[PDB]
Amino acid sequence: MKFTVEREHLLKPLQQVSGPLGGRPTLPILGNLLLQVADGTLSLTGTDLEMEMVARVALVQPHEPGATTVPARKFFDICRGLPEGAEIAVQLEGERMLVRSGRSRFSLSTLPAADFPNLDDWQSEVEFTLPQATMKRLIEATQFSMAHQDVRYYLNGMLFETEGEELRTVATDGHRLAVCSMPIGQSLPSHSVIVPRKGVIELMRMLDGGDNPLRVQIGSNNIRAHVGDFIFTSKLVDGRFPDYRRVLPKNPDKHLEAGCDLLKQAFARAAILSNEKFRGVRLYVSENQLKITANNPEQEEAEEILDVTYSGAEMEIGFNVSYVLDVLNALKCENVRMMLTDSVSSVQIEDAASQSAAYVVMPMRL
Amino acid sequence: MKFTVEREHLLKPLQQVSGPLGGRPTLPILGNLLLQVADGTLSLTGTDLEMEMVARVALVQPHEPGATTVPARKFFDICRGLPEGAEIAVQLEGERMLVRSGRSRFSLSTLPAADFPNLDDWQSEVEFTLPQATMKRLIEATQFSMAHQDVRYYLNGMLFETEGEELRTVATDGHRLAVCSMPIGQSLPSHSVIVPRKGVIELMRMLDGGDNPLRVQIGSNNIRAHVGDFIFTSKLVDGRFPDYRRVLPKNPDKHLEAGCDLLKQAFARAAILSNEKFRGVRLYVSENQLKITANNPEQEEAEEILDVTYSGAEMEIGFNVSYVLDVLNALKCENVRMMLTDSVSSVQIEDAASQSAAYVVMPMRL
Amino acid sequence: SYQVLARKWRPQTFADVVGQEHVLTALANGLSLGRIHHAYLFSGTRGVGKTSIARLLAKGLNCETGITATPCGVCDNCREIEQGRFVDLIEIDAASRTKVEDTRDLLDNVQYAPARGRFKVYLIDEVHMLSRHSFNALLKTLEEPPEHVKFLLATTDPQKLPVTILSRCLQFHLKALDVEQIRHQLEHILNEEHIAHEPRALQLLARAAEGSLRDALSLTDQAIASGDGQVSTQAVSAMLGTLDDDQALSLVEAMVEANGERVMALINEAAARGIEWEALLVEMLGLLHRIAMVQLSPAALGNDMAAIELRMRELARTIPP
Amino acid sequence: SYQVLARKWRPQTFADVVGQEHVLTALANGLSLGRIHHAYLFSGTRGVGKTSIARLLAKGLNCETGITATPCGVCDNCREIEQGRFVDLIEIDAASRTKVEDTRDLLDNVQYAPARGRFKVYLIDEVHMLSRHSFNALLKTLEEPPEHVKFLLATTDPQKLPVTILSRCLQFHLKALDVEQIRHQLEHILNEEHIAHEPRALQLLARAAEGSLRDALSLTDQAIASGDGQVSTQAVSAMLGTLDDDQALSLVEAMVEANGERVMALINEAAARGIEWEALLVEMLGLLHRIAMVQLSPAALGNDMAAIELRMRELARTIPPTDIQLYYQTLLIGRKELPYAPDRRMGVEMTLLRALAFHPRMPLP
Amino acid sequence: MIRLYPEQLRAQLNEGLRAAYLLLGNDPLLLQESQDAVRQVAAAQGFEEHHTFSIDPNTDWNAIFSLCQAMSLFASRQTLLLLLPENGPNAAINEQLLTLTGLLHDDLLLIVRGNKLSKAQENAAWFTALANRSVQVTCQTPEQAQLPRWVAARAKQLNLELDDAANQVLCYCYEGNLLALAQALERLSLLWPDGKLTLPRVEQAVNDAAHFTPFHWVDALLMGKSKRALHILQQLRLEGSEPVILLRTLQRELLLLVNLKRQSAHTPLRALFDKHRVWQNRRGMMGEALNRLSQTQLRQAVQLLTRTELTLKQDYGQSVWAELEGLSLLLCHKPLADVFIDG
DNA sequence: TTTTTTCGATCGTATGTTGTAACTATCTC
DNA sequence: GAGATAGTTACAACATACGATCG
Ligand SMILES: Nc1ncnc2c1ncn2[C@@H]1O[C@H](COP(=O)(O)OP(=O)(O)O)[C@@H](O)[C@H]1O
Ligand SMILES: Nc1ncnc2c1ncn2[C@@H]1O[C@H](COP(=O)(O)OP(=O)(O)O)[C@@H](O)[C@H]1O
Ligand code: ALF
Ligand code: ALF
Ligand SMILES: [Mg+2]
Ligand SMILES: [Mg+2]
Ligand SMILES: [Zn+2]
Ligand SMILES: [Zn+2]
Repeated sequence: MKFTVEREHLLKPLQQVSGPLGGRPTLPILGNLLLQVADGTLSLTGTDLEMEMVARVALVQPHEPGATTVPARKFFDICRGLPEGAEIAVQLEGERMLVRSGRSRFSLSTLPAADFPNLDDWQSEVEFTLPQATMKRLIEATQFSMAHQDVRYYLNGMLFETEGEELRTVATDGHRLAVCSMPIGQSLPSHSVIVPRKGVIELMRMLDGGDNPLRVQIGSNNIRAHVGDFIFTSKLVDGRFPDYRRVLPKNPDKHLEAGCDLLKQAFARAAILSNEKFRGVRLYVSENQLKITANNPEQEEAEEILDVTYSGAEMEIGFNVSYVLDVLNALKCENVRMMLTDSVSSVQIEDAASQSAAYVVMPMRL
Repeated sequence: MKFTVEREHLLKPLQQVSGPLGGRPTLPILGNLLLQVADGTLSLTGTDLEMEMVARVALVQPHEPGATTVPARKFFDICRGLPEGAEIAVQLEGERMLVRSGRSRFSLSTLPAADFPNLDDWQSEVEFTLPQATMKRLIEATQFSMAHQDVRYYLNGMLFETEGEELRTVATDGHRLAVCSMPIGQSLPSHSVIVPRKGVIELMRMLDGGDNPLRVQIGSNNIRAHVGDFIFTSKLVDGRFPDYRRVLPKNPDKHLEAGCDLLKQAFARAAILSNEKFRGVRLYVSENQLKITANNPEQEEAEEILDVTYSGAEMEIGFNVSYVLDVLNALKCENVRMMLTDSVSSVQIEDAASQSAAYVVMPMRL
Repeated sequence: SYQVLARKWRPQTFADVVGQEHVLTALANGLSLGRIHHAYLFSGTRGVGKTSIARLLAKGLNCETGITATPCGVCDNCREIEQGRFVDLIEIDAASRTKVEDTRDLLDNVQYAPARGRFKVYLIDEVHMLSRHSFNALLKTLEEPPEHVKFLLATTDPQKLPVTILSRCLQFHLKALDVEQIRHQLEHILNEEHIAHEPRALQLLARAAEGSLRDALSLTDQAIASGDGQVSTQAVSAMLGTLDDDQALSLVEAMVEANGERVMALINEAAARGIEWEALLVEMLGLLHRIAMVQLSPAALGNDMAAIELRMRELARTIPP
Repeated sequence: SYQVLARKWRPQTFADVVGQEHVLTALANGLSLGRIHHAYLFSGTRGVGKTSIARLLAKGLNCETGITATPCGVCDNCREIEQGRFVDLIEIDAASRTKVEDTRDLLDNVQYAPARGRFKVYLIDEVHMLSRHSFNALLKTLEEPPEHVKFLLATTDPQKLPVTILSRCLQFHLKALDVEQIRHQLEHILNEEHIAHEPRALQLLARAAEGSLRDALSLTDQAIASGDGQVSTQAVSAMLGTLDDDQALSLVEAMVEANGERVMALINEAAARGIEWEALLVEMLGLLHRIAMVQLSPAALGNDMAAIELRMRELARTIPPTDIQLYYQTLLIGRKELPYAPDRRMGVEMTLLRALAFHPRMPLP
Repeated sequence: MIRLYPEQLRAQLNEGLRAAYLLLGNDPLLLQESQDAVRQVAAAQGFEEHHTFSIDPNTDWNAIFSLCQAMSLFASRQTLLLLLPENGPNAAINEQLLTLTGLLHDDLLLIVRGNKLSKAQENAAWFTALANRSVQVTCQTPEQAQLPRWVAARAKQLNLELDDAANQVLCYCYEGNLLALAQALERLSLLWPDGKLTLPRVEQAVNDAAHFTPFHWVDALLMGKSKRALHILQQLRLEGSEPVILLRTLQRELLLLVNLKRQSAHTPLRALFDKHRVWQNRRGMMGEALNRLSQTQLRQAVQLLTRTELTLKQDYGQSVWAELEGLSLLLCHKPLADVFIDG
């Protein structure tokens, strides 16, 4: 079982797999990583019983099938110690593996690979492939609305829905809603799943500049994404999610159109004297006029006036400036359309150019 | 009290006077800039109970005399947030400040200007003028030698001495002493003062490479610097600075002229090969030869041999790598001259071309 | 649609406050004379009305008609204070604002003059929940506050406050309201609300209130809900007055007379009626205790159970202690 | 615009200070002889005058005329110090500045020489609230104090401070003011304020002060407010009754005297206040136990019961031990039975009546 | 190693200096006085620079080693002070001290201040190596018996006339706290320049600041001084000491007394003391305690202790101190009506 | 010539270390 | 003269140690 490894190739995958691994083992073998050889590739896998990450590296020299477990810390230290450019020779000799770095021979303890909690058989309920750009855009536009720590555990993640030839990401936290839709060009069964925060953030982290498409397959209880030479597998909350379309206001009478940059600057300027803890502002909308008022616990007040395209009845609405600013920043467009019904109803925000993504904010009642 | 200015003109003085001001001041009023309109000028003052910065701006618009205070951070943020090219009109109404910019309005709370602390007037002892480049060179030459934090407070600052037509800067930290001198060009009474680290840092920050002359006034316990439209006042630390003249060797018998770049690169290579902390570096000098060896206990003695222009009696001396590296880096030239008397004696280093800058270092005891 | 009685019937003037005559008189005298201190602490049981008195004092201090012991209640300042919108009435929730960072911020923002009113009144509620660091930070500010700053404190457990804080304040301890005052207040409120009521229902509600008037109002709301718009004796007895029936006294008399058959018949009748057994034992114990008190002091029995007074007195004359 | 008596009336000279004779005499002698320690610490109870004495010492040190025991109070330095506007007087409030970065900025400013005064006094109040690293920095500064810098420290609980700071400072402990001194000070203040008063009212206020003159002034203000500009004995009695908290000892005394009416009145008063009944029983049991201990030996009581020491000692002298044991047993049984009683007030009343009249029958072998 | 006492350091320093000095003890006053005297003598001999460090694994030894190896620009004969941790040196600290010992030279003067070292802590390679050229100072707080002698010596040194009654009052009020005694003496001298310290003068300028330990309380109980025991218990309560330590300290002595009294009827007392390995000085006190009370006592005391422990743990009560006072009186010759014992 | 105390669950203050995002400076196009 | 890449500073989140209260 002779394996020749180059430090340059081995460096980055080792750090990637060791990333999720933490100091606290919680199990004798959890800290250890599984190294296996199949055909002409070597797979290094690491998991913490919640998420699994496996990286594959091509092999050219002749070899035979095998699989073992190696501690992560010792292997990382050995790799770091060796000078850059060194070639590592790894052999299997009994219960302890042999590492031959030049004239230095090291014996590393090996635990049986049959006891490693690694998934053996995978069944895909729905599988597809997409460019990294689309997935990155959807995640970036829908991530900021996820709840962090809430009693409603089903709100602590992102809802991925495949419908016909459309992929939809939904995020909610009880006060704001973000929905994004994008065509995929393939017909898929109607299916909805929930991915927790950890899976989404890990997927975003591992995702890089669009070079090759990534393939995502979702089964009964798990989701596995393969990109380049990495595969990341996670499990799902499975707690059911509220229907977003119900949350969206029905028949919004009042429509307003404005410039994204002007509104962003106005909100940023008004937020200077806004309440630090609450960050509350008041909007008075009248015919082709929008007045933004901010108050402070120190009795300070700020007022701004802007010109917009509006023709409905005068309205006064309270809002949280931080959420509006986040929505405007994520939207990243030129013209913004706001749909509202009354002073005690949620307000929807979209782009005049296209309706690919929508946001909803619930006003604060004083 | 009212005035009207432009954001472009007012941006620079706000940044200049709001630099040191920050954190939580001992007195709330110390956190507010003092704005005074009078004699067709606007004066912005910022103090920290030990240093004061004053900026003056000319007015070309109708105005009323007055004085008030305004929080630094809020005012700076409001001024910076406005669109470029906008004009700011400020007024005082009741116990509040009203700011207008086009169709944008802001209201701020203020405090009476009477309660604002005022630095006691003092009569200057020695007043003169100096070009910016000379002071920049002095500060650069005599900055790294200061002690960042020492029990002996008087060593924290630096010694500014005037004698005849010479201005001298002295810095020390108990192990190395750096002295620089420049010709003032004017005859002044002899006088020595001590400047704290904060004062010299602020003075260096104030200079912007311009050609405007610097007016320096030194009094009994305070130092004032005028640069263009900026006034900086600082207090002098009380103490008894040690005499630099006695520390300098009276007559070093042994001299060695070498190349600055060669020594600098040799020391850098030794440090890279000797990244381990603790201990110093032992250098043995012989006729046209130098041998540098790391003083590590067990690490391999990767001694380096270099050629120099030396022909005196050979000897071995230990030095701290950091001090020699800092001296070489600060004295940026092509050739250096090192003078010494014996093994147990301070070694002096200067430039073979000019003797303005000198650095004397005590050898590490062994 | 109807708002709760406790919130609706909040005293908006010193005349509407029930009881607490000593504190109201002291505050009125202080305001009239002009001897205004900068630190008031209010203590007592629950529902006595410490917060209401603090709000009334805040209205009195900041009134456009001047510092008066009888605020007008019509000027915009009074209206804003009543609606909880006045800019110069900083209300602090000490229960949530426990960390010393909030106290440091408050003390840092205490020097600026008030916007509209003549004082900047800081009303800290549930002050007993603050950590020691907050108390220590507040010490010096309470010692020498700015002239335009007043501090008002209210708590239920003043025993856990630092001794220095107690020394640095004017203490006012409110006592629990008696039965008669609670009954009169309930009668007045029901008359204003146009709801039918009976005297015994009010008596039972007042007795169950146990000092706290907010408890009385909550029980009145429960009685109104149960009676379907009316406060009847049966409706109140259904939820609260399940006890206090002549059956307990009859059982006590039968036991005293060693009439086993009568006791058994009474037990069977109570079982048929569906009487809680623990409540029956509680009532018997209470009757025995009150008879003992009558034996000790003839004035122990008040008018509350006057209907049975005579009978009780008889049991006091015959039964040895 | 009447001002608070505590705030308005503050000491301005060592003569004005009431009591604390030893500390004032020591400071005056030290100033006269030129023996000035580099660091002073003041300790004591609330309202004893630590801050006032510290400010008077600061005035004395920097007085224009000289380093005098009694500052003139007329020169500019004295007036500025009194108004808190003196250039070289720094009043650090450690309570709101426990952070290290806040204390370091002042210990660094210690370097600069005083602008006007001879010494750059650093008055640190509530020093016991500083953090460990702040204590380390203060220890360094006290280890190397410049000759032109002095430190004044005030703390109610010096135990919290590290022993090193205590060793590197001269301590002064201020005794609790006596009843007569507080009464005389109140009488003088009222006479200077042109407010009518009665001797019994002053005596009651002094007793309620409990050695803290500030508490005495606060109670005087409350009495003036209640009495409508007059310190009448009726108003003071009413206030004390409203805020009285010695009901447990009064109940014990009534039980000893076997007076049912007084017991009932005290129970009603406690019910009005809302005092927890189980806590009341626990307090009564503790009082009985301590009275028994006093009977065993007079040294049972210390400073903890100084407020009610006289009554406890009188009860110990009068009551035979056997009656105390019987009352203790009866109250213990009542506490045991309280949970099962329908009402805690009812249980307390039953227990008190049983102790008054019904003697338990000691079980036979 | 030259062993000395704080009262014999001035003569040794005048005779000459030494490579290193070690100050171990408990009393801060004597330790700081010795430190000040040593530093003053060193400065008189030319030691100008002084540096202080607190021994701590968090603290970096690299700076200390560099300072030891480095030489000052315009100074010589540096002084280094090390404050040992209260718990005591650790193996890593021992290795660091061993490394430092080699760096020591003539100019460097090392002064170590810290708590007294135990038998295991004293046994150290660096300590043994330095013993050849080290001076150690024993700083133990004097016992109540030795306190009046120290107070009289202090009064004589400061030229103060102190009466026997005043000496006893000062010893009682400030027992176990020498710093308070010194400060009180200074304040009294300032108050009266004449120096005639009569009893009323001391009584009118003294406060209670005594410091005690549970062992003192147990010793007072064995002696039978009810007033002293009550005072010690009150002081312990005021300073905020957990009663668990008091209970466990009392339990051992109570059980030992019970066992000895049970076995005393058949064996000589000396044989029992030898078997139980009791301290020689404690034998007289133990015998007096055994002869003072009979088996009737020391049995109800066990019941009181058990009931107090149960109240503390099961019920989490707050009347522990009252029960402790009652038990203290019971151990002393007192009636103790026994209703509280709940037999 | 030497002796080391109950335990579980919850709340608050202060310091030190690491990682990510936002803003600034320098070199090459 | 402007844009892209690399470096520095500031803010937020996590980890460790110490102290206090009630069941
Ligand atoms: N003295 C009183 N007179 C009339 N109503 C009162 C009184 N005290 C309390 N209440 C009623 O009880 C309710 C709650 O009182 P609250 O402000 O909570 O007092 P506390 O602060 O003492 O709990 C109020 O809404 C008020 O209607
Ligand atoms: N010895 C004293 N003589 C006169 N007044 C005193 C004395 N001690 C305290 N006071 C009064 O107490 C008030 C506040 O004192 P305070 O600064 O709280 O002292 P401490 O710092 O000891 O608490 C002062 O206005 C003063 O009149
Ligand atoms: F609001 Al409260 F007792 F003052 F319930
Ligand atoms: F001002 Al204080 F104790 F109340 F020092
Ligand atoms: Mg309330
Ligand atoms: Mg004070
Ligand atoms: Zn009004
Ligand atoms: Zn004066």
